[PDB]
Amino acid sequence: DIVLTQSPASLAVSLGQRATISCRASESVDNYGISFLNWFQQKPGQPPKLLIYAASNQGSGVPARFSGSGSGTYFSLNIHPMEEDDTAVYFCQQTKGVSWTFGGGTKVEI
Amino acid sequence: QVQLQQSGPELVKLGASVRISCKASGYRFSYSWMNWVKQRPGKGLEWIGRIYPGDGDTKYSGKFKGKATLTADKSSSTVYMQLSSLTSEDSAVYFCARSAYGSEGFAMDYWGQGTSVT
Amino acid sequence: RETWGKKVDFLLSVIGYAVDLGNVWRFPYICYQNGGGAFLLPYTIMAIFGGIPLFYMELALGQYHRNGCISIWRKICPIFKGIGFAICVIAFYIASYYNTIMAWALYYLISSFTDQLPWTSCKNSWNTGNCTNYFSEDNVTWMLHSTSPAEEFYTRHVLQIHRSKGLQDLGGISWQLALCIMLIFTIIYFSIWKGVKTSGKVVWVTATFPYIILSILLVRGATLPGAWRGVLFYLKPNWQKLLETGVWVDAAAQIFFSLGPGFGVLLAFASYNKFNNNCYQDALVTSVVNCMTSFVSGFVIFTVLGYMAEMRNEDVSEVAKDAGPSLLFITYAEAIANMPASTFFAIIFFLMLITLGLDSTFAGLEGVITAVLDEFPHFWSKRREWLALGVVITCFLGSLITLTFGGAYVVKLLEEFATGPAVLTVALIEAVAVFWFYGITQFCSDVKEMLGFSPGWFWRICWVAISPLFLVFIICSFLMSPPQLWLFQYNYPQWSIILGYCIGTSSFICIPTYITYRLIITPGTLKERIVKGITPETP
Ligand SMILES: CC(C)CCC[C@@H](C)[C@@H]1CC[C@H]2[C@@H]3CC=C4C[C@@H](OC(=O)CCC(=O)O)CC[C@]4(C)[C@@H]3CC[C@@]21C
Ligand SMILES: CC(C)CCC[C@@H](C)[C@H]1CC[C@H]2[C@@H]3CC=C4C[C@@H](OC(=O)CCC(=O)O)CC[C@]4(C)[C@H]3CC[C@]12C
Ligand SMILES: CCCCCCCCCCCCO[C@@H]1O[C@H](CO)[C@@H](O[C@H]2O[C@H](CO)[C@@H](O)[C@H](O)[C@H]2O)[C@H](O)[C@H]1O
Ligand SMILES: *[C@@H]1O[C@H](CO)[C@@H](O[C@@H]2O[C@H](CO)[C@@H](O)[C@H](O)[C@H]2NC(C)=O)[C@H](O)[C@H]1NC(C)=O
Ligand SMILES: CN[C@@H](C)Cc1ccccc1
Ligand SMILES: [Cl-]
Ligand code: NA
Ligand code: NA
Repeated sequence: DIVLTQSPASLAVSLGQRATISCRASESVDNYGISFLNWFQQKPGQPPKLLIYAASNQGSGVPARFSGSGSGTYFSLNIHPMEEDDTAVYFCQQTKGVSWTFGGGTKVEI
Repeated sequence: QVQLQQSGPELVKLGASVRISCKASGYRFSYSWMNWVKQRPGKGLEWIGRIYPGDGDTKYSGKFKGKATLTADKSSSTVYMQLSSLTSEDSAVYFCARSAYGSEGFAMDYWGQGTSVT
Repeated sequence: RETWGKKVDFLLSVIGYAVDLGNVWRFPYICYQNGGGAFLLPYTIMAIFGGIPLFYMELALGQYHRNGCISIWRKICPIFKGIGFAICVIAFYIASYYNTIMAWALYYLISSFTDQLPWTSCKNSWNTGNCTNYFSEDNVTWMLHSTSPAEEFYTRHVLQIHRSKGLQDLGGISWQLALCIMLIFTIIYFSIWKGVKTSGKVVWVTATFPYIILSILLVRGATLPGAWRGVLFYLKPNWQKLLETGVWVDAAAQIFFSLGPGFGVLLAFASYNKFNNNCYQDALVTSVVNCMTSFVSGFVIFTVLGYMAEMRNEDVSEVAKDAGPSLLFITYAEAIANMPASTFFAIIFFLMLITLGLDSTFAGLEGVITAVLDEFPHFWSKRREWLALGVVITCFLGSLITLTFGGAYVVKLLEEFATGPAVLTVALIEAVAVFWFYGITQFCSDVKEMLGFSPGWFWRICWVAISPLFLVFIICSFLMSPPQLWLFQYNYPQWSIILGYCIGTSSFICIPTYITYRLIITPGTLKERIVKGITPETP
């Protein structure tokens, strides 16, 4: 099974600064030219919200500040310019063959 | 307009079962995966499994295959996820999301609301 | 000079060469395109007029001279030996595209070894578009941009054509298809490893299995509801369409490329035949067998098509939009997907496709190998196996470009070109040389001394009047029709139809090149130059 490690486990980014979230998978997720990885966002007391799908395309209700990148084994999500309402635990999830798993959770604060 | 309706909060005694519903609407119910997500209080997300209402096939992540059973009713557009022999370790909030197509990476574009199972 | 061994080997090899993998997806659809039930009369008329005589001429020329495809000209008309090089180039292109089609078929067969076929469902990773072209439904769900799940499996899992933007963007390579084509080429090499004895011994197996499979498919699809409308529309005559010359051109070209002369294959097979062998019975039996096999294949294909069309509760002729090899891998994939016995029928059908392709590949590669061997008699000690390995390597190199993710474009290009007015031109030049420079009287005398009786006046007038004229007419009709290829949601640009023209010309250009070479190699005036060029040289 593919195991995803999230680094850093907790981030402290000031307002206006650029945040960096990294997700590393045990194996490769590309199957037919599409990176089977997605980025989520979960505020406390709120359901998770999709941000980036296919590791490069943003969702319908996602601002242009959220940008996802990474192909193969290493993926990175960058938020710029970060605002106050980004204080949520981000997640990275793979959609490979059989078993799907989430990341570890990056607690971005401030 | 895609809307997913989930069951309300439930309380289960130690040594009983539960049946969590998920009423999806606003899209082709038979042409989209239904994925259940477990989230312990204060912990990260945990994938439970998936089901395709078109064929009825179900997939799981880990040991949840021997405990969680996924069913789907096409006529009522409801997805069930049964838990057998619940204990204190499963006192979490279970979410229900619908996956996207292939090139979308099976994205969980639409989520439910989560049921606070005790 | 080795022989065929048993007489059955030659007949089986010729029959296997005749049963092409192309006609198992082309012939019924194109019969539906022109006339249908009324297409048989022009088909048989053009057969009798031009296809059977060419088959007979190729068999007789191969048997009489006991040579390949480059030395029979030295024995007949040395000035036209470039037909051998043209045949070699045509065989190279044909091997490339035909073997990547084989790789697709082998990948399908490998994926067919599951209890649940992967193309039945639309829940897979490669199913990202629409899934509205289902079967066994009663609701009304149909949009103009829908895509069948089998189409998604073909174009996004096996071909993976969604990762390419066309012929201008050939990125990536499929390793699974690479392994499949590696296994196929290894089988081909091991079959043509030593010579024609092993080739016939394996043709004994790979040429009879397709007939059993076709019989099974026909008698199991006959017990399927809705086949009546399919067979009716297959056998619904439209005599009004027969007035235009297009149907005649189509029938003549179809029979020509079903019998398949001018590929240098029949000459190699007949070279291994004894002098006292009877070419008449073999030629007639092979032609009748090929025609009956085409009819049976069309019958079963239209039976399946009508069954699924009645299942869909929609009008017929709206499902034949998939032309070429896509017809099989989509329509039949869906058909066996809905059939009770899915894995068995899928495995059997794809094995039959593999055997159909295998017969043709063995035939063509052995023909080119014999052509090379006979051209260089000093290469008969151990050059057989090494030459087979080199030919296999060259064919692999040619198919490497077609092996890419977007290679289906170049495959459909090499299928519609180098198989048009190129083999037709080669066969026309062959017939013209044999019946104008070698002499019809000399050829008739040779055949009379071969069998014991000279061919009747029917052949003696047809070979000189109809077949060259009919081939010229086909070439003229084809040259006047601009080509516009159309794959899945891709229109070929202007440069594609020029690259295809160049590919087709590259094979044909060998004959004028050798004509000029032999004209200028010997000094003298032009008149006696062409005098000695036409006249052969005694051994
Ligand atoms: C359901 C339909 C489509 C079946 C196909 C009709 C059969 C007549 C086919 C066509 C070619 C036939 C083959 C043509 C050559 C003959 C030679 C024959 O060998 C002989 O004993 C005589 C040969 C000789 O002495 O010249 C054995 C059967 C065989 C291989 C075959 C018999 C059955 C075949 C495959
Ligand atoms: C599917 C049905 C409705 C169509 C009919 C099928 C057969 C009855 C037809 C189709 C092709 C015809 C054949 C086409 C080739 C000719 C060559 C011909 O050869 C000769 O003897 C003529 C040479 C000469 O002696 O001058 C013998 C009849 C034959 C086999 C024909 C016999 C009758 C055939 C098999
Ligand atoms: C004389 C020397 C010639 C040197 C080479 C010249 C090559 C010229 C470029 C290729 C010419 C067109 O190539 C040829 O086009 C014809 C129609 O025109 C295609 O023909 C296609 O449509 C016709 C109907 O018109 C069908 O009957 C046929 O079954 C189908 O394949 C052939 O599949 C293709 O082989
Ligand atoms: C059904 O297929 C059609 C095309 O065959 C899809 O329509 C295109 O989808 C792509 C996907 O990004 C868009 O870029 C195009 O703009 C669409 N075409 C048009 C005319 O709008 C369609 O999305 C498919 N249906 C799905 C995926 O549900
Ligand atoms: C009858 N099928 C041939 C016309 C096509 C072919 C020729 C040579 C080799 C392979 C395939
Ligand atoms: Cl045919
Ligand atoms: Na044929
Ligand atoms: Na064959």
